[PDB]
Amino acid sequence: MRDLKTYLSVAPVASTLWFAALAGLLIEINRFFPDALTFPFF
Amino acid sequence: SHSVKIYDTCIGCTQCVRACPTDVLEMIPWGGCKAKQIASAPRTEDCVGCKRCESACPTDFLSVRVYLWHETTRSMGLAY
Amino acid sequence: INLPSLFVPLVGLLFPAVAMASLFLHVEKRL
Amino acid sequence: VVIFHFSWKMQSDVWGSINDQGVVTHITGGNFAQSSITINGWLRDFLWAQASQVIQSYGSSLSAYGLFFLGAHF
Amino acid sequence: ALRFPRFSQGLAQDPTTRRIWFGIATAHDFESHDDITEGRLYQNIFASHFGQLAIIFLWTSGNLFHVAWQGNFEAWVQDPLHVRPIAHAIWDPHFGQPAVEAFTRGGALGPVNIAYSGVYQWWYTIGLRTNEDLYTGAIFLLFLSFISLLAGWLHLQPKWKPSVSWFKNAESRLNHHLSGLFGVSSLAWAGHLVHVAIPGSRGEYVRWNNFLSVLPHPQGLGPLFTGQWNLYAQNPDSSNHLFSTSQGAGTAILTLLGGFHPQTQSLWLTDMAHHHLAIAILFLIGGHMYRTNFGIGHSIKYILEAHIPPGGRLGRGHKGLYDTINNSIHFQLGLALASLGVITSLVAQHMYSLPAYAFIAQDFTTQAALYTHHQYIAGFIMTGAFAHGAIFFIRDYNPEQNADNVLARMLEHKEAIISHLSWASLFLGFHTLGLYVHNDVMLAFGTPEKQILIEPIFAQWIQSAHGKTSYGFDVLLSSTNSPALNAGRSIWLPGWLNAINENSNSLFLTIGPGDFLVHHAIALGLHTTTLILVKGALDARGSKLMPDKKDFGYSFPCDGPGRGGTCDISAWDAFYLAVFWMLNTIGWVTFYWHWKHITLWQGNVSQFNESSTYLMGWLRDYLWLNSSQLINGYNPFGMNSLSVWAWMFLFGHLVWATGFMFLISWRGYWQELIETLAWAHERTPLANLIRWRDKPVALSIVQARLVGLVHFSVGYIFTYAAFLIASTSGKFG
Amino acid sequence: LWLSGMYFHGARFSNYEAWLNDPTHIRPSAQVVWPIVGQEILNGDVGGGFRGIQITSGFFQIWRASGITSELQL
Amino acid sequence: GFTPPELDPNTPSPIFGGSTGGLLRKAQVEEFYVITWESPKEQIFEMPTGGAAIMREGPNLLKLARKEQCLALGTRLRSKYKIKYQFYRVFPSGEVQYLHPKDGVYPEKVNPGRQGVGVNFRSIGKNVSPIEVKFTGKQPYDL
Ligand code: CLA
Ligand code: CLA
Ligand code: CLA
Ligand code: CLA
Ligand code: CLA
Ligand SMILES: CCCCCCCCCCCCCCCC(=O)OC[C@H](COP(=O)(O)OC[C@@H](O)CO)OC(=O)CCCCCCCCCCCCCCC
Ligand SMILES: CC1=C(/C=C/C(C)=C/C=C/C(C)=C/C=C/C=C(C)/C=C/C=C(C)/C=C/C2=C(C)CCCC2(C)C)C(C)(C)CCC1
Ligand code: SF4
Ligand code: SF4
Ligand SMILES: [Ca+2]
Repeated sequence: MRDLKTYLSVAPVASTLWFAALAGLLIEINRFFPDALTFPFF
Repeated sequence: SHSVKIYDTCIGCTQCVRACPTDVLEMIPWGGCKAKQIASAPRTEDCVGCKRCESACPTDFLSVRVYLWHETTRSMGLAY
Repeated sequence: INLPSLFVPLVGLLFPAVAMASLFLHVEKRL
Repeated sequence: VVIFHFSWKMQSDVWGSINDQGVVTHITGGNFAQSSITINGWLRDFLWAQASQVIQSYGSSLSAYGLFFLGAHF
Repeated sequence: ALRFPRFSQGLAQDPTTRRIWFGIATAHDFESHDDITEGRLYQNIFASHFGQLAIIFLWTSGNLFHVAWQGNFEAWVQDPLHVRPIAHAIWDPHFGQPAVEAFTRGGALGPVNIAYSGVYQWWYTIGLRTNEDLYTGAIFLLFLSFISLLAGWLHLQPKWKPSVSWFKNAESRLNHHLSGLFGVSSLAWAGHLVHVAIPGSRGEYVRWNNFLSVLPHPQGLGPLFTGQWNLYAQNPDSSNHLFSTSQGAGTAILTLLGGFHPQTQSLWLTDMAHHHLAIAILFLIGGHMYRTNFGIGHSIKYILEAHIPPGGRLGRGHKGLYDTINNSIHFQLGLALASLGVITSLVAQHMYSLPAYAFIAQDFTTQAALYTHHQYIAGFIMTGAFAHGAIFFIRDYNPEQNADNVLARMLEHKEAIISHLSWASLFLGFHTLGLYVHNDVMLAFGTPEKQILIEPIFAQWIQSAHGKTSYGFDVLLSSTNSPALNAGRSIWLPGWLNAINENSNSLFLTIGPGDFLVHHAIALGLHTTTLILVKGALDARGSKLMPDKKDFGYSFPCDGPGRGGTCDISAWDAFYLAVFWMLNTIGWVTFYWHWKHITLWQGNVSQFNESSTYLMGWLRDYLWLNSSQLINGYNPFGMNSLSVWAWMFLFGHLVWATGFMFLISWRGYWQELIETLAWAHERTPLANLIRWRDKPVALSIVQARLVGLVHFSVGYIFTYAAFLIASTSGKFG
Repeated sequence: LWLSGMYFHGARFSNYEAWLNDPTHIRPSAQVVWPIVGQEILNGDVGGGFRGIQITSGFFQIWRASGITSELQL
Repeated sequence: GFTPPELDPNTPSPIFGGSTGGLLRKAQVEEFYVITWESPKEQIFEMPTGGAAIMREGPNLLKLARKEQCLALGTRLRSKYKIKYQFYRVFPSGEVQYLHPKDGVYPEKVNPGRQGVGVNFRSIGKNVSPIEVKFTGKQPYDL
């Protein structure tokens, strides 16, 4: 179980998870604020 | 015939002589190292220039060096 | 009497012929 | 070369549309017999003439192929 | 010796075919020949220069003779806009009858070639009118070729060969080359323009048999000495003038107008005469700087040694560079090639925007051909300028004699130079390719309004500062009361503002997002080619992976597979890699130029402005769209005069691809194959009665790289030339 | 697992039944895309009241030669 | 000081079927090589040119076309088998030349009757720059 926690922190798995989460975040941002060319706030 | 030179940083490990495929190199007695040994290159008219000796030397930088020079029949490795 | 009718052939056919036999005989000659 | 030969030959002399009267119109006009024998006919009548579909797919549902064409060249 | 080649004894004792190959490719590297001195090297180079001069004169002799003999000039002078100039005749016995009919144009009586060098416009502009002028010139060039050869011979015997320290007198040579070679020549050219060509474009035919009896100005040489030069510009050609006629002709010989000639869309002749006179004056005065036999002037070495900033930020400054430059020929050659390359692409950029020749701006194919020719030659010259820097660093550089000056300091922080070049080129590549791909995706999904289209507001501002009024910036020369527009309004500003604000010339074309993106691609190319060449130069004396590289020469295959492997580690190999990037960069540049101009010549500028912002646009609307006529040059239904280009197009595609072989396959495979073949031959009957004299061997490693690269770039040039000429000549518009 | 995916996509995101009704007019399609950044343009009119990506693996032909007539079997 | 052996012809050769990898014209006009060894018994071994041969019990004498062939065969014979070998270079004149091992000992073992050839007494980082040897035919490593 500890060995599993180590394995999950090996480079390919760590990067896979990091980028899947990042992808979900950017996807949802663009689903909420679509077609942005400028910063329309201030 | 290529040129092969031995420099005084040699530690006399003999790894270069074991590697030569044409028997160019040789060990000779010395007094400048713990092994009392040094490499020499008495038969450079048979050297094909493979640098198999340089891949084997452990010193930094190298103690055996191969300078490619004028080509002959033996140097090119021609069987015809 | 047509001028290219003579120069195009010999510069195209015989000049390289003589020059190639020339340079072959020269380059394979041991002095 | 094998797949280019098969693709041009099938369109030129096999595939096409037939009419009720029974006159077969092939996808390409049947130009394999006379244009395949030179290299210029392969460059002109096969590559240049049939790449039109993929270089005109931007804006349609075939635009993914137009993107992959260029990505694969890259 | 006792064999070819004589200069190398090591190659002459080579019993394989290598001996021949390398014999040819080492013939002009004089420093590597057996028993070479300093005097022999210098004298060889001097005679070689003379040989090259003879070559150039014989080539231009050939062009003149051939258009005077098989040419079209006389009919072309009568109507420059409605006749195609002939280059020479075709005699080819493999021709069939339809091709014979197809190539017979321009009014000739048989198959011919149309010229695209632009020599009819140039010779017409400077004065030559009938075939006897061209014959005259050709004979004179033959004479000068022979004289060049004679001098080359004369300066190789004893009794006439100069010493090494004659060749090392730098102040002398610079005085003479500045005031003599550049100033006197420009003065005599101003003379030819004032005496022959300015009259030639006003109806009169001044020649050798009458020129001592024709005034160039109404009051010859009066004004010059009384001081009032202004009288020479008192009556210019009116702006309704017809070039080779008297209708609308003036009398001025020197002016400063700025605009173009209205009829020919070309520079005024009086402007060019006045320009050459002005710069000849500048050169003559400036050629009196350095010191010689007369006890005044400057010592270059003293100027170099006195330029060291206190505070020691440049170390020992320039102390000792006179002898580093004076003693190294590769240093001097690198400098020469760098300066010449920059001014070659300056020639390219100025000859299309400010055409000098009459009726050349209306011949589109010659414009495109000249631009591409000069840009590609400039790129090659740049790669050579950088290669001889690495050769200099290996061969002639002396560390102890340059201790702590600017050069050794360059060597001392090579990591900081390479790292920042690397950062710059990474940044440009990432963002340029990223924006292009963004735009392509946006248009594949049908949303061209979602594009990222940055506007080049700085180049638009600089164009406003020159007097363009398309972006409403109202800055210098585009404002109303600024001293810049105020101080020049009388002399050149009328003509300049009239030309720059016209939109059918190429003087400061309008720009938009597409221009921005392609300019950043050009910047990426320049930065990456510089990175490769600079790294190759600064690492040629040794690096960490091979600290003794200087003991191996400029070019060598590798250091074997030890230490991880050392393929392509010489500085020659950095040059070889950089040639690819040079070709790619000049490709981007010339593609940009040709697409912009071909859409402008068709009145369809919006086509470029809309399709240039995504790469599918370039592929479909430029490459694919403009290829139809070329590839239809011959087809199952016949051939037309584009046939020769349709053929050449394919030649270039073939040669190029053959270059891939030598570049992807390497030596061992081929050597084993050849051993097999040698067995086969020696064993077969009636054919083993024949014996080769050199043992056949595969090519060398460096040799294979060179041969591959040569095929690659030959294919490159040939395919692009065929397409460019056929797609402009087919539309002729 | 790859076969499982093919059959599930034929069963769930496909126009196989309508194609079964009129094979020479409906062009087969067993992949649809989400509307995220305008990419829904890739969901093209493949006929039969359906919008997606036309497939070329020839799976409908196999499923018809097999006797499969409902999505429950897939 | 170690007289070298003589070449004893009439020494038999291994049992081979022939192959297209053997001698060629270079052995007729330029040179070829000859290796000899001991072979306690008859055994099979891989020819350094083609397939497999059978070495005979007693002395063995092979003719090859390159020094590298002889030395690769000798390395195989000396490590995988425990066999002593010597090889020679024969000219078209009919002149032999004992080649290896030169002074009776194998070169990876230091023998007290050897001189130094090609030894520089300094590190490799202390060679002069090429500018120091320009126009004179030496090389920077020559020293
Ligand atoms: C470098 C300049 C140059 C070039 C590129 C050409 C090119 C050409 N010439 Mg031309 N020629 C030239 C100079 C040149 N010529 C000069 C100065 C003269 C005398 C005024 C002639 C007289 C001439 C005639 C009479 C004919 C040609 C013909 C031809 C064409 C057929 C090919 C041929 O037969 O070769 C050229 C054949 C010759 C006899 C030329 C001989 C004279 C030159 C000076 C030879 C130079 C060789 C030199 C030793 C090597 C220089 C090194 C470098 C060029 C590689 C060809 C396009 C033929 C043609 O019109 O085809 C339709 C034709 O019959 N030429
Ligand atoms: C289309 C072909 C191509 C491309 C794209 C490149 C690209 C590059 N070359 Mg190169 N080169 C090429 C052909 C090419 N070369 C050829 C034929 C030769 C002759 C052998 C050379 C020889 C050469 C040399 C000698 C050098 C370069 C250098 C460079 C780098 C320059 C820096 C830069 O522009 O930043 C980046 C630009 C890019 C275009 C990178 C594009 C890739 C992006 C990052 C894709 C992103 C991945 C994405 C997330 C999806 C990944 C998919 C997944 C499955 C992994 C760059 C990566 C120089 C260098 O290293 O600079 C430091 C250098 O020294 N090239
Ligand atoms: C006034 C005296 C004088 C003059 C006129 C020259 C002239 C020349 N010398 Mg010399 N020299 C001199 C004194 C002089 N030298 C002295 C005193 C010394 C001893 C210190 C030397 C030592 C010396 C050496 C060692 C060498 C020369 C060389 C040369 C030649 C250079 C190559 C060349 O022709 O390119 C032509 C250059 C120009 C025409 C000017 C440059 C033009 C620029 C780059 C651009 C032109 C712009 C314009 C748009 C072009 C129009 C294009 C259109 C027509 C198509 C040249 C003819 C070289 C040589 O002789 O080769 C055999 C060389 O090796 N000189
Ligand atoms: C005034 C310009 C100039 C001069 C005087 C020199 C002079 C010299 N260069 Mg240099 N160089 C230059 C410009 C110049 N270069 C440029 C512009 C480049 C960039 C391309 C280079 C790049 C360069 C490199 C990388 C090297 C030199 C080398 C040398 C030295 C020996 C060259 C030699 O004889 O090898 C022999 C000459 C050849 C092998 C040329 C034959 C092969 C060519 C490339 C094929 C031509 C293409 C084809 C035939 C034409 C098309 C085919 C047809 C279908 C149309 C020599 C001192 C070499 C050297 O020895 O180091 C000092 C060296 O390695 N140069
Ligand atoms: C278009 C590029 C190109 C071309 C033309 C070739 C051509 C060839 N390859 Mg190669 N190859 C290439 C790309 C190319 N390759 C690339 C990119 C790679 C890297 C993977 C390889 C890797 C490779 C390998 C590993 C091998 C070959 C082999 C061969 C040879 C095959 C034998 C043969 O067919 O003889 C016939 C020759 C031709 C078909 C060429 C065209 C013939 C022309 C049209 C005849 C014209 C003659 C003309 C009149 C000459 C006179 C002109 C005068 C001015 C002198 C052949 C010469 C194989 C080989 O050597 O076989 C023994 C070999 O094993 N190639
Ligand atoms: C219009 C004619 C074009 C040629 C003009 C150039 C010649 C004028 C300058 C030459 C200086 C000679 C220097 C001494 C050089 C000299 O004469 O030394 C004689 C030479 C002996 O060589 P060396 O022992 O002197 O070698 C020392 C070298 O380092 C000197 O380069 O013997 C030969 O002649 C070999 C002949 C091979 C010929 C190969 C054929 C090459 C074909 C092309 C040759 C040029 C033609 C170009 C046309 C495209
Ligand atoms: C490696 C090496 C080498 C080589 C180098 C090179 C090749 C360099 C280059 C470079 C380059 C290629 C450069 C360029 C440049 C440029 C510049 C520097 C410029 C400028 C200018 C200006 C500043 C301008 C101004 C103006 C005017 C006048 C008016 C109008 C406006 C303006 C502003 C535009 C040598 C041999 C030396 C040495 C060894 C090492
Ligand atoms: S390069 Fe090869 S043949 Fe030459 S001495 Fe070294 S190991 Fe022996
Ligand atoms: S490998 Fe290097 S250190 Fe060892 S004996 Fe050979 S030369 Fe000396
Ligand atoms: Ca304008």
